[PDB]
Amino acid sequence: MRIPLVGKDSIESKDIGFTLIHEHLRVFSEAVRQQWPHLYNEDEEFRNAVNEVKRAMQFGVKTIVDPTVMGLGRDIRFMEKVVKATGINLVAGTGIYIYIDLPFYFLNRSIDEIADLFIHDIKEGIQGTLNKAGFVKIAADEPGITKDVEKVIRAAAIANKETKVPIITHSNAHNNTGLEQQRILTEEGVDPGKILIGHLGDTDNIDYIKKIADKGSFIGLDRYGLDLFLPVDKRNETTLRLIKDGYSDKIMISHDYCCTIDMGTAKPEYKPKLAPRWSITLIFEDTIPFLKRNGVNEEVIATIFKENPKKFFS
Amino acid sequence: MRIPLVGKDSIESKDIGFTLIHEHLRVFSEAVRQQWPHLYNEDEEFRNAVNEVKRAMQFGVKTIVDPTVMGLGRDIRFMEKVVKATGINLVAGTGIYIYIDLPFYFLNRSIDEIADLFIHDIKEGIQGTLNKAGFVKIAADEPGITKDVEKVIRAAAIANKETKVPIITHSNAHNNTGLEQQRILTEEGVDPGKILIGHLGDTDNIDYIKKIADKGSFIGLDRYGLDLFLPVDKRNETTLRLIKDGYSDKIMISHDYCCTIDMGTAKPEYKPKLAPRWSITLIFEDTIPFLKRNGVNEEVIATIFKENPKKFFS
Ligand SMILES: [Co+2]
Ligand SMILES: [Co+2]
Ligand SMILES: [Fe+2]
Ligand SMILES: [Fe+2]
Repeated sequence: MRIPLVGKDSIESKDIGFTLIHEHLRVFSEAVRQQWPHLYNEDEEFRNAVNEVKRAMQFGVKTIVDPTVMGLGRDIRFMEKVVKATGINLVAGTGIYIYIDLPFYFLNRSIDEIADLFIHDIKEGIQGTLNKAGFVKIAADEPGITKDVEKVIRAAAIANKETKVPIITHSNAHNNTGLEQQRILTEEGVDPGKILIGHLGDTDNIDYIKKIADKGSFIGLDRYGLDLFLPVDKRNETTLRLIKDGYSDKIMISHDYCCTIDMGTAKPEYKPKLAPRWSITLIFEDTIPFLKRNGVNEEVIATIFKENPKKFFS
Repeated sequence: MRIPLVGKDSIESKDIGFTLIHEHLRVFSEAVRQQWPHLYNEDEEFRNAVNEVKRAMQFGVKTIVDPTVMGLGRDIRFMEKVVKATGINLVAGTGIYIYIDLPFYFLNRSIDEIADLFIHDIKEGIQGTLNKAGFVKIAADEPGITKDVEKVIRAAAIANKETKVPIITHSNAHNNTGLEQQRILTEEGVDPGKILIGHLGDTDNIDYIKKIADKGSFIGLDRYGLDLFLPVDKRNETTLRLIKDGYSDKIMISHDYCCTIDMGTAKPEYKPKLAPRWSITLIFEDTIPFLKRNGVNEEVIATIFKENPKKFFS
């Protein structure tokens, strides 16, 4: 059809339905898990992911896009288990997630070599399976656009032009990395409407967010629940403002929730402090009702969670 | 019963025999191999490692110390397959190999949690097996002693003090990282004679190397064949000079040979220029005969390849 799904036949974009554009079933450092498996519990990770997905589906979620890639512990076999146990539409991706340098493997390897890896996942399949990647994920954070971060961005552009799959990014909302990602990608021939600039919800700087949307890319208000980056009420005020200003056409919303994450920051005794209400269904429990209370109609909600994702994968 | 071996009973350190203190059976980036297995061929890797180790045993090598740790693709099960096919004494280690930052797993984690990881490998076993680590490996390079790099160094100190296993390091011969590693470790209470400061053979700056040995640590003239860091003839000159100046009892010699390495820098095309005669037996073909034809007696060669490793692990 058009959009590949983990453990299912691919579907036309018209069948995506209500979508969460940025959620993680599970995240871990590949090297750590590989060297110290005693630190992880496969059964527990599985129960948590299955339980989260089931609750999301009870609110009407039909598709989840999971941008777990190299550097975040992408595991296509774990994903297909969750799919088999829930019946969710799951879009997996390919890409590379780094802030500074690439793994030593890429020393003296061209940008084309890197792009070949993405294209392989898109055309052949992921990690020895026939499950194909439906988008490319790239990142940049506090260190900005370093040389290697820039190789990865250009590689994504190459993969997009060859395969037409969209691009999701991770960025730091406070240092201009999002704007730079969009610039570099679009200068390399990527259609701006095929890019989602991520974690823009981490800021309340409306002008910066409009600046990116105005250049034709989707804007990721995609960390709902992560108060440490920005409280739910601040995000809500920003989201409502953008909607009132007529930016529904570019807004995408999600939680960036990790049904499991191995970071030292994601410890249970830090949850009440940094992400008390953080879950894969927080937007149903708070954000969406807040928007409706403030005069946002059902057409707008549908545009954000249905039409936008559809255009993005079309 | 003192030095753990992979796939064998532990040995007394006095039984170690002729030893190669720094060689790799296989090296790769965990994240890359995990996300793109299509890039690797395990049969070739296994065949290459077995062939190299067998040729090494033909030259009288009894023991090989393999500092492949997190970040370099340590794989204890691959290692025991190689032992079963060769009968070599193989010492595995634990530790972390980074130049700049630690994997995100380590955000908000203490130096002690890191040490616990090393201590787990040494006392419990590696990757779910009963094969135990016989030393701790750490690294620092061009980027220098970063915060994360230092945290790892200090973790290694804790592990040494708890388990008594020696410490092997990777350093950059031109930026003082070696001397820094030695300083931080000794300050933390690590016996200098329990430290092998690695890759010092990459420079002909005899003064720098001597300073480190004078501080009481072993010096790694351990990259024989890697001409891109320093040609074999210049290495041999430094080695011979250090021996004549009476540093035999602090010198350790090796190849740092990777029977298989995944990085593009060390791939077939560049080998003829960067490392034309680089293998696990180069020192028997070139280095040792050079030393012996230049007034180095058999007692000195035994001190370097038998006595020094014995002390290091005592
Ligand atoms: Co992100
Ligand atoms: Co090294
Ligand atoms: Fe994410
Ligand atoms: Fe090495």
